Order: sequence, then C-alpha cells, then structure tokens
Amino acid sequence: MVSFMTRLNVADNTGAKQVGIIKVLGSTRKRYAFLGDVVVVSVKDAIPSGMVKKGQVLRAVIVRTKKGQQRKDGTHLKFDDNACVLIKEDKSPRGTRIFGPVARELRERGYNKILSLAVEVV
Amino acid sequence: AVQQRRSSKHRRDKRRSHDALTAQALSVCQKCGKKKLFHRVCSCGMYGDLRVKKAY
Amino acid sequence: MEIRGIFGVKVGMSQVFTTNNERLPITVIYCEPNQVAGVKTEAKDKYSATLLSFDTVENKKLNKPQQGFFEKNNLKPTKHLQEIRNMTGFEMGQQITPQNLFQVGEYVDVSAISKGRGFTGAIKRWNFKIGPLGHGAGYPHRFQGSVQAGRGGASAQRVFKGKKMSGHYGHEKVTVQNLRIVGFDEANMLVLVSGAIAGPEGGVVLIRTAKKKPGVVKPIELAVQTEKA
Amino acid sequence: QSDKLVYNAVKGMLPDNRLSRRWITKVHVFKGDKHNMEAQKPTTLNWS
Amino acid sequence: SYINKPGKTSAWRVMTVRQQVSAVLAYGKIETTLKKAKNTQKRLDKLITLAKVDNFNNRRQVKKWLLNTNLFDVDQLMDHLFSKVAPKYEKTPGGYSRVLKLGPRRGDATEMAILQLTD
Amino acid sequence: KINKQALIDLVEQKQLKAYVPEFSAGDEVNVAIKLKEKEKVRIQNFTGTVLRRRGKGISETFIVRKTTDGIPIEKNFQIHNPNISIELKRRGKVRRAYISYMRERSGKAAKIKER
RNA sequence: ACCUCGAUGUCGACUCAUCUCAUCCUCGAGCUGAAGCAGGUUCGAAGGGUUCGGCUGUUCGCCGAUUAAAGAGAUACGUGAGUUGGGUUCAAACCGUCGUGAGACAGGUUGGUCCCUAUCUAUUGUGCCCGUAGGAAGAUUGAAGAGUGUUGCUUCUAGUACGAGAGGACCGAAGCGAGGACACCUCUUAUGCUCCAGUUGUAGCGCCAGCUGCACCGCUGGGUAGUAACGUGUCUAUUAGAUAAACGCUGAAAGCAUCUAAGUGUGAAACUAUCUCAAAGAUUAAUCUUCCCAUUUCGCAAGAAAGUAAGAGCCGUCAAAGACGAUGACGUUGAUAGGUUACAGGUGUAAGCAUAGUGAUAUGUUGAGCUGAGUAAUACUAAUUGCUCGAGGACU
RNA sequence: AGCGAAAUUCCUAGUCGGGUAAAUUCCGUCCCGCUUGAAUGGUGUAACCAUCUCUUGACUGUCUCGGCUAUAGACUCGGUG
Repeated sequence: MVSFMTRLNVADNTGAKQVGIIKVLGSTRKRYAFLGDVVVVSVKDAIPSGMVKKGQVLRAVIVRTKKGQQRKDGTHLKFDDNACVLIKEDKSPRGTRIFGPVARELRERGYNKILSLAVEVV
Repeated sequence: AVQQRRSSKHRRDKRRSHDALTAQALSVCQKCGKKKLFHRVCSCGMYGDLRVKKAY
Repeated sequence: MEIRGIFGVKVGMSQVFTTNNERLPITVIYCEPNQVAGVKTEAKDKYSATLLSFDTVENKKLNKPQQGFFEKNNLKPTKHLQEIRNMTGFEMGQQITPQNLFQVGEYVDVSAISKGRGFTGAIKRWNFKIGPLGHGAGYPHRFQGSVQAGRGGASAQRVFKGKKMSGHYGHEKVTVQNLRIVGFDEANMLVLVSGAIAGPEGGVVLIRTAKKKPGVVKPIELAVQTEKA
Repeated sequence: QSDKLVYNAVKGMLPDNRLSRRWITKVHVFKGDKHNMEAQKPTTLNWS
Repeated sequence: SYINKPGKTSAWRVMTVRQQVSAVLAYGKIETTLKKAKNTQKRLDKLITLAKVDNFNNRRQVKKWLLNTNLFDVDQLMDHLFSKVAPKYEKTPGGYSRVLKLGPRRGDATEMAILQLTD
Repeated sequence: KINKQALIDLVEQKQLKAYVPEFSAGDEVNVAIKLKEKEKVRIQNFTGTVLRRRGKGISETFIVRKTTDGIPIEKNFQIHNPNISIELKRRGKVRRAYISYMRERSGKAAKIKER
C-alpha cells in the first residue's frame, strides 16, 4: 500500500515544504505506512521560512495517506490528500494552526488539542 | 544431462512393462449383434432411444 | 481438558455487527447434529472415543454390511459414522447441539478442508521469495530454488530427505484452534463463528474443544437498533 | 521401552543377514507380563 | 511464442461455436467432438429459448449469432427455423436437443458426438 | 440436507434497519452518524454521493465522497451498520452505475439533481 | 604436487538455506571498590531473529538512518547442468608509462558472447499389483515423527524500594504490538479472456436504425464465481519429568562445619511429554467391527461345475477435486451436471413506440436488456436392463 | 608556457567546497608532476555523436508484492518420430 519515499507537504506553520520517509523505527520489515504513526523521516525540501533545514533526520508523524486503510472499528477511511506533522516530543507542533484533517486513531496516545485545532476530525 | 553408461533391457522393461495396456468398458446390445463399448452406439444402428444411427 | 463438539459445513460468510456496533468477520455454518453410536471406552476398546453418526440418508441406497451393523447396534440409519478419541462419552442415540455442547463464548478448535490448487510451485505452496526480474530476466526465475550443501567428492553430494519439492498443494483439511463461539441459533442448526473459514466452496468443518484451554465463556453478542422512521 | 534395547543389542551381536532379521522377528520380548505364547508351555531357562 | 500455429484463443472458440451452430441449424444435426458438442448444445439451447418468443426485437437478438451456409441461406435458415423448430420445442422445459456418443474419426482417431433435434 | 441459502435474509433481519433510504450511483445523499463517546455525542454528517453500491443483501456497502472546504474524502460505509442515519437529499440522472468519473470531478461541474 | 592440466562453473548479487557455538540479542544464574539508575566479570544454554539506503568489477571498505542485539566460522574460499556477466585475464581501442620492437605495466578506461530435451543415486506428491492371511470395508490405535516451540513497547501495580538529592529498577496483571505460520476473498484492493454499458473507422446486410468481424479480448468503466493482497481473522501459551549454570538441609571422610560420598527441593527462550496433523508394506503387516456364503461331490474342501450377495474395477452425469490416475456423490431404484422456472447482482431506462427539437437532443417506455461460474424445486436432456473378476474361511 | 589524482598521480578512500538523510559517483579549489609537456600537440572551443558518464522532471509490476486469463507446449489421444 503506502510504501515509503513519498514527498508530502506539512500541516502547520513550520516553514518546511517537503519531506520524505526513509526508515521504519524499531522492528524492521514493516514495509508499509499507517495513519497516526511516528516514523523517522528525511526532509526533502525546507526553505528557511521556518526552523527546518534540508539534511535532517527526525521522527515525523503522518496522518493522511491517499491510499487509505481499514480501521478495525468498521470505518474504511481513505483519503485524497497527503501531509504530515512534526511534534517536538509533546502534544503541540511548531505551527499555531493545524491544517488538514486528522484521524482519531491518535487518541489513546493523547494529542486531542491537535484534533480540536485541526480543520477536520474523522 | 546424460550419464556415462547405457540403459540395459531390464530398465526399459521396468519402464515398458508398466506401460502395458488395460481393459475397457463393454456393452452387449439388447436388440442386435455387434457388441459395443459401454455408453456407445452399437454398430448396427438400432440404439436404445431409436436407430439414432446406421450400421455402417 | 474435556472434549466436546459437533460437525459443520460452510453455508456462507459475511460481516456481523456485534456489541459496540463494530464489524466482525462471522461465518455462518450449518452444524450437523450427531447421533451417538456408543462409546469405545478404554479397558474395553483401549482408545476412549464417542462414536457419532452423521449423513442421514434413506434405506434403499445402503450397503448390506453397514446396514447389518447399523441394525445390530439398532442405530437409526445414517450413511456414515466416525469416532472422536478422548471425547466425553454420551448415551447411544441422542440429540447433539452446539447450543447445549458449549457456551456462547467458549473457545473451540476447527478442522476445515482447503482449496485444491493442483500442481503448485513453492512460492505459492510454501511462500518463498522471488527476486527482481529487472536488469535482464531471461531464464525461468522460479523453478525450485538453489541449494548447495553438497558439492565435490564428499561435502554432501546429495539432498536431505524431506526437501519440499514437486507435488500437489492444498485440498487437505487444516486444523485451527482458539476460535470463539459467537452466536447461538437452532432454527436450521446454524451457528456463528468469528474469522475466515478454510475451504474454497462447500467445505466441511470438524469442530471440537480447543486444546489450549477448555474455553472460558465471556459475554459477547450482537447490538443493533431495528427501527422504523 | 526396554525390550527394543535388547532387540538392538542382539541385532548388533548378530551377523548381518536376512536370517539375522528373521531371528529378530523370532524374539518376543515385552516390558509387560500379559502375552500370548505363554499358553504354548514355554520351558523356563536362564542364560542359554 | 513466435512463428507457429498462432492462436486458439476464446475468439476462435466462439467463432467455431458460431460455425457449428450455423451448420447444425442448416442441417438439423451435426457430428463433432463431444467436448465441442456440449458447448454447441448450450448455445443452441440459448438460441432456442430466445426464438421461443418472436418479435422484431427477438429477430434482431437472434441475428447476432448466425451466418449464411449452403443448402440454407441465413434468411432461409431463419424462416425455416422460426416456422417449425421453435414452436415444436416450445412445450418441453429444458433438455431441448439430444447428444449421443459416436465412434472415432479416421483422421485424428478422436471421439465424435451426434447432436439431433427437430422432433 | 439441502440449504436454500436464503439464510442471508435471516441474518439481515437481526441487523436490518426498517426504513433504510436506498440510493444509486449518481444520487447525492447526506449521512448522519451518531457516535456514543459518553462525553460528546457527535452526530457526524457526511455529505456527497455514493460512488459504488454493493448489493447481495447483507454485504451492502457504499463509498461516499465528501469535499469539506476543498478537501476530498471518500469513505466506505455499510448499509446494515448500526447508528447509521441516512437522510436522502436529492436524486440525479443515473447515467452509469459505479460512477468512476465522479471520483475525479469536483464542484461547479456536478450533475443535475431532483428536489 | 597425490590425482582432477585426455576441462574443477573456482566471484559478487539473488533464492534456498543448513550445520557449530567461541548465542550477538534473546533465557537464567553466580561473582562483582554493583546505593538505585546504570553497570562490568564469570557460567550454562540456539527457540526465533540477528535490519536498511548508498558508492565501489565488491560480501569487503566506508557514510548515514534503527533494536535489547544488526554475530562469528563453514559448504573446490555455499550456491553459472539455478540465473546474470557486473570483470583482473581476451581478441577491438584509448590514457599515462616502459621496452629500439613485435608488445607489455604485477596500471586505469570505451565496448563485449558464459550451453544443455534428466539415464540413475538423491527429493517431493500421485497412482496399479499383491501382501495385508478366510475376503471386503468402517472406526481407529500408535512404533517411529515432523511442524512449532520468536520478540518487544507502554501503563496500572510504583516515582515504589533504593541514595537523601537529581535519577530511578526485575517482576503480578493488562493492552499495544512487530514478524511469521495459517484462512479466504467475508468487507477494502486486484482479477475476472464466451459477462455487459458508453464507444469511432472499414466492410457488408435495398436504406435510417440496428447486428457482426477486424482495428491492442478497437478501446474506457465496472463487475458473477473462482484467485490473489494491498484485507482482517486464530496463535505467539500454560503445564510436568529430568534439568545446565546455581544455591541447597542434613551429614561424614577428616569427633566443628561443609549441595555429596547416602538421602533430600530448587532452577535456563536448552531436551522431551503437552499444542497441529500425517502416520500399519510398522514384514513390529496392530485391534475391534459387520456383511459373504459354507448350494452336493472327481483332485491337494467347495473350479471337477455351479464361482459374493461383501465388494472391486471399467463407462458415463458430473465436481470440493481435477496432467492421467485417483478424489466424492450419482447413476433410472433416478435429481448427479446442464438446464426450465423464479431470484441476487450489475450491465443502468435495450429496441421500439409517443411527445417537443431542422438536427443533435429533453420526458413516460422501463431497472428495461441479460447473465460464464451466483440462489433454490425441477425426467426436460444425459447418466444402458452394460462388461469383468469377485465366498465356502484357504493351513495349528 | 600550459595543464595539472582525471581515460593519465604510488602514497588515495589525493586537501577543501557543493550537493547527497546518507556520495569509494561527479563537478569545481589547492596541486605527490618516479612518468607535466607544447604540433606521436599545451590549452579549449559553436553543432553533433546508436560516444562515455553524472542529476532531475514525468513515469511505471524492477522492488515493495505478486495474482487472473489468453494463447505454446508441458497432460491425455491418435501418426511419424
């Protein structure tokens, strides 16, 4: 499905433009990507309009995949847009406003003010 | 590939003797002669349904 | 643990919305009630087993030795019979239903046939790897897989016995354990079981007690609001 | 299983022929006490 | 696979089915291999069921699987069949024609089968 | 034993809604979704059209595509799911079922509907 | 230099791995100038795993990104009758050099072809003969087995103990898991090539319309069943026996004591019981069961003739199955396949009629058109009254 | 003079910069120049090379991650063989 190396935009006011997935954290052989999961990424394009610069390897969070997935509650959520977010190891990223929708899978892991701040909560 | 020897008569027979033919089904005609295979039209026309066919 | 169970046949499979209004893969199975033909108790037959009769058919299409044995035991005419070893014995001739055999939440094991794939290669029968075909393909990429523990005068110079090779795949009953009992029904001997059923079309399932535990019943049922507006 | 141990020992002390394995078949050793040839009046001996 | 007998795909299969159904309707009976005979009989049953009801729509529907043959032109074929064959079998539900096993041909020594109709 | 295989209706009746406003590929519809969070009962409203509708009684599913402020989201629901409140909005001219060209078109280019 | 110089494919990569521990993690434990955290040292033990991108004729070598860990050694330096040929070491040529020069450098580069229809040992599944010992067949046992026995995160218990202070434990439970074995296409995706709708050109059909062939199954959109995954569904056990490290309690030798010399518990992802099934030709041919008849009798108990009814095979309707065999039912005693019928599904108002539009076109027609394999009753067709062998319990 | 690790330089994985998440790629800067060298040219040059590379766009079944069907055989049947 959603294999890595897919340049995507951001979801908040961070100045960065593009970023690519590089590796899977911890156990390998995952080979795929899912919504609301923390994955180590390699930035691909980040103009100095913010704080991110090209050549940085950190763990970003993807929330939108155009391929979509089946959540085991009985909701086949499939998106048509791609974007991610970079959290500073807490419940708030650098941007003031959160653009783009956000999944509710990231609930028992916290991060509810982001839902209240994002444009859509599905 | 190939070996460095020949295959004698016995190996071939062990291959050939198990290629031997078998028996067949059979159907005695209930109205005529010319004994025929089972589920097959007898070679003298008159078949069960009718003379669906001819002798030749 | 205590061994009980009943037979079954696949009569469909779809989604069922259980409690919390969440989808569960539920397979509808027609269970075949078994009429006990007796018990082959140990110290009397050396292998304890409850003899179950099944495939209820008529009389004029029966075999004289089987018919004679069936009448000697006076068991009601069913086409076939089988034993379940170490199964809890029951009286000769009775009503066997999964609703009374188990609870609506116990854990059971199943035994269902698979699909006949005909002759099949390793990658689809043992699920081995297939490498890239780019930068030139040419020769067959998937025939048997290359192994070399034998080369020269004496390293192995032959293959170990049991190396999975040419043959037919599938069309064999597979036993899976630890499947929950989901729903109880007795209108037409129907049951509900969670998961995906082995068998391509019209598979027959042998269901007995799971052998990891006797099966702890937990309350799970279906939730729905059948309303008209 | 201990009778098969004696089977292996005697089969290792016999000359390897078809007669050897037939002699092995001609031995009825079992761990239990209930058998069938005791009805044939077996002459009791020891170390023959 | 390069130069050889090029193809025996389902296109040629349905083409041969059309040729054989046209022939058997042109001669009331045909003798061919049983494997092809059964597929021919299925298509013949479908055509017969289509021809049971008669109308310009039904004629158009029937005119999608027939071709001109000798001793019976396609128009002559249609006329003769719709005149006699369709009403004759309009009382038997299913099992319209009869297929019976024949002997082997001299050429390929392969099994043949005879399909008969117009009772 | 011979089974009619009509048990699909029997398992439907234990999961069926009694009104269930139906739809075809090419009809706009809004779907109300009651959610029991026990702290915020969100009546999720999903508007759009059904792109493909699976039938066969109990396997009846359908994908609805919403465009929330220019964000296209196509989500596949199921007919027999509880808490489903389908409210029919309008019906359009069903040109071909399983609309695949409606998964790529957007507003100011939609099809006509019926009040 | 012992033969393979009367041909040794002898690298890398990929697949398959396997074998051993000097296990790396992983399991447990002891010791420790080891408060805890965090360690180090020593010991036994393999169940699984021991990552990836890149450059390089490279695993190498290095950079960078992850886990509790990114192992080591081996298979003519694993794997060219498995594949490629990526090249020192071709021929063709160049760069710089050397040689007076043919050419060469133990230097680099442009470019470049590494066959096999399997005779057999080996290996895997399927089939016929009979044994199997009165035959035939159902239930089986089980002698020996295999698969499998992997792993982490978080929280509650606990910021609890611990030092005092930051910091901060193993484990009881829970969920989250990865990853694979397995199940099917149930919902999502894919597929669907005799399935249809839109759909142009030629060719034809007196003509419009309409049909067909070809033009990538003319094409695009889908989809019945089946078949896969990109889909979610079972599991990652427990138990016991002996257990390694490792303590034991008693206790002698050697009037104290001391796991040991006697007796006596403990305890490792290690081994096996235990889980999944195969599994009597298992010659160790194992048990029970029922039916068969014992319808005479020259000959060696029923062939010198009556020769199973138990069945078994042939043939066909077929199909979970499906290279053939076999597989399971059915075979006129009749519903086993195809249908006949109605239905699911879509294909989405067919043609055509009528109305307005020059015409395209806008509405009833009408979910209409049909359905390979989808759901069910179905003598309507096909499954022959068809052929062959087939017992006297063979001997204690 | 010029050019100077390159197809040429042994010290090499030549210094440094660029890019690359990550450069045994490549291009520029110094110049490890046994063997730098001026018509077996010293520097480069417009167009072009089935010239040799290096990077990207778009793109894909090459990988992820393989499945269905069709032809063609492999399977059976008949003829040679």
